[PDB]
Amino acid sequence: MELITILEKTVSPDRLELEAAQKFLERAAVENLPTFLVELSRVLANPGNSQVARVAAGLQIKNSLTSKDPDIKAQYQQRWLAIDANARREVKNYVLQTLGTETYRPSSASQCVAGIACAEIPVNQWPELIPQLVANVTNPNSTEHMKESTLEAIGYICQDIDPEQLQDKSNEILTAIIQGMRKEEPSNNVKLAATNALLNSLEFTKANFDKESERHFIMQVVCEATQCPDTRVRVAALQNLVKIMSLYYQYMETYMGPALFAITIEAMKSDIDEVALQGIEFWSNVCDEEMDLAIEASEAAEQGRPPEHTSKFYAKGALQYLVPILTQTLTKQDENDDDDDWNPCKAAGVCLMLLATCCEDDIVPHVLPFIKEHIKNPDWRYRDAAVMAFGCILEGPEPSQLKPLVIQAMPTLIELMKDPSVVVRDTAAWTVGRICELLPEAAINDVYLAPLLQCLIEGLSAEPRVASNVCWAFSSLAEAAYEAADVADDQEEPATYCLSSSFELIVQKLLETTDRPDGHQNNLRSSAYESLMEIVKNSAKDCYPAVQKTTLVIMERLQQVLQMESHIQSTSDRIQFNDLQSLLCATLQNVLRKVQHQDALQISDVVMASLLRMFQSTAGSGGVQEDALMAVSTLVEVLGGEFLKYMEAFKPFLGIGLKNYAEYQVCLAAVGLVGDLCRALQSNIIPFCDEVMQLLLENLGNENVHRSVKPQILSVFGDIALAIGGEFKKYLEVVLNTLQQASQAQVDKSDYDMVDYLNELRESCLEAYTGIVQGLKGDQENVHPDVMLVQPRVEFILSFIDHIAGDEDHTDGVVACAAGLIGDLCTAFGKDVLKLVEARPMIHELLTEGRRSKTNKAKTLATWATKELRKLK
Amino acid sequence: DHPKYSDMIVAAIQAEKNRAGSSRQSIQKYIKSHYKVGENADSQIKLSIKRLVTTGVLKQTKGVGASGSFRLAK
Repeated sequence: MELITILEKTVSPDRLELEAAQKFLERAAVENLPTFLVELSRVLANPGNSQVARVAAGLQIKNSLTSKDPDIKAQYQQRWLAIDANARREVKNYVLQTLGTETYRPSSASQCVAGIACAEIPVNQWPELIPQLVANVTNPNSTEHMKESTLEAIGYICQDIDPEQLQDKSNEILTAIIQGMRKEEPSNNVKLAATNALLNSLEFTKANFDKESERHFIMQVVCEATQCPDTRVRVAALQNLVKIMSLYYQYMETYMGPALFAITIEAMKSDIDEVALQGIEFWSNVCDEEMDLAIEASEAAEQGRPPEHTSKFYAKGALQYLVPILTQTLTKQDENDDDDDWNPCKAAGVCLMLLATCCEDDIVPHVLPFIKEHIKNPDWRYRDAAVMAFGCILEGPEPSQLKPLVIQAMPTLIELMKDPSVVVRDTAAWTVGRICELLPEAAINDVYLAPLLQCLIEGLSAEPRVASNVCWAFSSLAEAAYEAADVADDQEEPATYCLSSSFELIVQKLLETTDRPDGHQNNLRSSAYESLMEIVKNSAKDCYPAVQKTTLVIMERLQQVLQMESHIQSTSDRIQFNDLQSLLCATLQNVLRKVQHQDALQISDVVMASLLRMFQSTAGSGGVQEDALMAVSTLVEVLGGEFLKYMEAFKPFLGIGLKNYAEYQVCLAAVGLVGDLCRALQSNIIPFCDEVMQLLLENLGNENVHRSVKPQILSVFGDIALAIGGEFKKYLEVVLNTLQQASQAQVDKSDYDMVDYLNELRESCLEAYTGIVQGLKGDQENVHPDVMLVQPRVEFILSFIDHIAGDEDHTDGVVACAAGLIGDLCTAFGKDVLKLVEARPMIHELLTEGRRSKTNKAKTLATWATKELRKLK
Repeated sequence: DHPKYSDMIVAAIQAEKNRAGSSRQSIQKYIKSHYKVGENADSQIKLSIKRLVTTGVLKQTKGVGASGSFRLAK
C-alpha cells in the first residue's frame, strides 16, 4: 500500500504499524528506496487524499531529498542520482500531477527539486523539461490551481536552486515568462508567486537584463499591474523594485510622474491604511534613492561631471509640499512606547535624516516656522512634531542657516531646558545634545553645568517615558564635562571631580531608578542600563567607600534579578535578562582595577557562594556557559587563585563534566578555567585522579582533542604538586614531541586565518617547560624509555630531529626546547654521533656568536655537550 | 559533531558581501538561505555576533546594535 496512509498511520494508535513504518523509512534511507518514491509520487499525484496526509508526505519525501543540513541535502541529491532514473524520473512524473491537486503551506518538492537540480542541472541530467514547462505556460489549458501551485513551486525552485543552474533553460524560461506575464492573467496567487519567483531568480539575471528594452518592457507590464486592488502582488513588486534598484539602478522618470507622483499624492490624502503600510516602506526606499539624485546632480554641477543617469529635482519642486505634511504627520503617538515595532514612521524618519542630508535649504524655511508653532504645542503628540522636525535638520542642510539659530537658541535653550513643562525640558535636553551633536556652536557650560546638573538630579526621579531621552542627554553631558577639565595639557585621568561630593548620591539613586516596573514606556531601560557601564567606567573608586557597601548593594540587586531568572520560561525574558548581565560583566570590569586586597576578595567569595548554587542549578541547560567564566579568568589574579576553600564542589559536577561526552567547547572553557587552576590545587589531589585517568585517557587517546590543549594537560599539575602529586618526569619527551609537531604541522601561512591565534600555543608549552625546569631540572627519565623498544625508529628519531635542528636561526620557543635537547641529547647515548652531529650550518656563525660577550646560560650549555662530544672521535 | 557556527557566520557574511549594502537583515536571511540550524540558531548566533562586536571585532555602520548595517574596523 501507500505511505500517505502511513503518514496518517505514523500518528495512528497502532504501535507496531508505526514502528514498522519508522522502520522501513530508516532502512529505506540506507536502502535508498528505489520504488518507494514512485509509489509516493503516484498517491501524492492523486488529488483524492486529504491535504494533511499529503503535506506530511511532502515532509517525508522532503526529508528524504533535501535537508537543513547542507551536506545531507547534497547527499540526498547523490542518493537521488544513485536511484534509478526509471523509478526516479517516474517519481517526478507522478509528482507533476500533485501540482494543483493539493494545498501545502511549504512546497517541499520544490526545495528538493531545486536542491538536487543544483546537482542535475550542472550535468544536465534533467534540464529538458524546462522548455516543456515553457510550452506548458505559454499555452495554458490547466485549471487555475494546477498552474497556480505550480507557479508557487517554480518560485521555490528559483529560490532553492544553485544560482549557477537554471541558466541552461533561461531562454525557454523567458519564453514561458513572456506568455505568462500578460495583464490578462486573473489569479493574484499565481501572479504573486510569479513576482516572488522573479524575486528568487534576481541573483543571476544579468544577461537578459543587460538589454534596456526587456527590463523596460517589463516595467511596462508592471505599470499595468500598479492599479490592481490585491496588496500581496504589489508588495512582491515593490520588493523587486528595491533589488532592481540596488543592483542595476535604472530611471523611474517614465513612471514617477505618470504613476508614482499622482498615486503618491492621493495616497497621502488617502486616509486609508493602504497608503500607510504597503506604500510607505517602499516609499522610504525611493525617497532616499531620489536623494541620490539631488546630491548626484548638486555635485555633478559641482564636479563638472555629467552623470550617466540624470537627476530631475522632483524633490526641489516637492520639498515645500513635503515639509508641512510629514511634520504635521508626527501627531499619532503611543503613550506606552516599546521600541520593537516597525512602521511607516521609522522608514520616514530615516528618509528624513538621510534625505535631510540630501535636502536643500527650502526645508529649513519650511521647518523653522513649524518649530515655533509646536515646540510649545499644548499637546504631547503635537508638541513633539515641531522639536523633532527641527532636530532632524540640524546636520542635513548646510551650516549657513543652521549655525545662527543654534547661537541665539542656546541662551533660550538653557531656560527652556528648565521650562515648567517637563516635556520641554526632556526633549529640550536630548535635543541640546542633538545640537552639539549636529552643529558645533557650544562645547562647555560653567554657570550651568552645576545648575543644569542640579536640575538633572531632580530629573533622576521621574517617569521612564520622560527619562529615555535623558540618559543620552546625560551621555553628551559627560562629553561636555570632559572639556571643562582637559584644558591644554593633562596628567593621567584625574582621580577627583567636584560632583564626587554629591556623586555618592548619584550612585545611590541609580539602582532604584533603574529598577522601575513601568519599563515598557519609550524603551527607557536599555538606554539607562548601558550608560551605566560607561558611568561606572566614567567613575572613580580610588577612595572606594561606596564601591564596597554599594557593591554589597549590587549583590542585592543581583539577588533581586536572579529570582525571575531562576524561572525564566520565555526565551525573550531570559535573553532580556542577559542584557543586564552583560552590563555587569562591564561594571565589574569598571570596578576590578582595584582588588583592594581585603573586602573585594571576601565579597567575591560571598558572591561566589551566590554564583555557584545557581551553578548548582545551571547544570543540564547550558546556562551561564560563559558570562561568569570571563569574570573567573580575572578573579584568580586577585589573590593568585589559591582557592583553598574552593574546588570542593568542583570535583563531582566537573568530574561528571569531564565524563559528559557532549561538552567540547564547554570543556574548552573549563580549560582556561583549569589554566587558572595551576595556582590552587596545592594539596591532597592524588585519589580523584584515577578518575582523571579514565577521562584523560579517553580524550587524549582520541585524536579529535584540541591540538592546543597539549601543554595544559601537564601544566596544571604544578598546583597539585604542592601536595599529592606523585608521577615522575617521564613526560619530558612528550613535551619534546609537541614542540616537534608544531614544526611538523605544515601550517602554510598563506592566508591570515591560522596566524591570528597561532603564537599562543607556543606560550603554553613554554610556561610548561619553565615550570618544570624551575621546580625540577632533569635531562631525561631512565635515559629514554622508548629507545629501549623504539630504537630502530630512534635512529630516525634523531635524523628527522636532526632535520628539525637543521635551521641555523630558530624561533625562541623552539630554541628553548633545543637547548635542553643539547644537554640530555648528549646524555642519552653516543650512537651515530659523528654523522648526525655533522649535520648543519651556522656552526661557525654560532661559535663566533658564542665567544661574544653577554651570552646567556644557553651558550654555556652547548660547550658541555662537548664532554659527550669527546666520547667519539 | 557540530560544526563551528561562527566560522559559518564569517563565511556567510563574506558570501553575502557588498561594499555598499551592509544591512544585517540580508546576512541573516542568507543564514536562512542555504541550510538551517537548530531552532534557537537566531538567538545563540546573534548573541555571538553581539559579543564579538563588544570585543571590537567589527565596527558599527548604520543602526544601533544587531538592528543595523556594519563594517569592519581598520
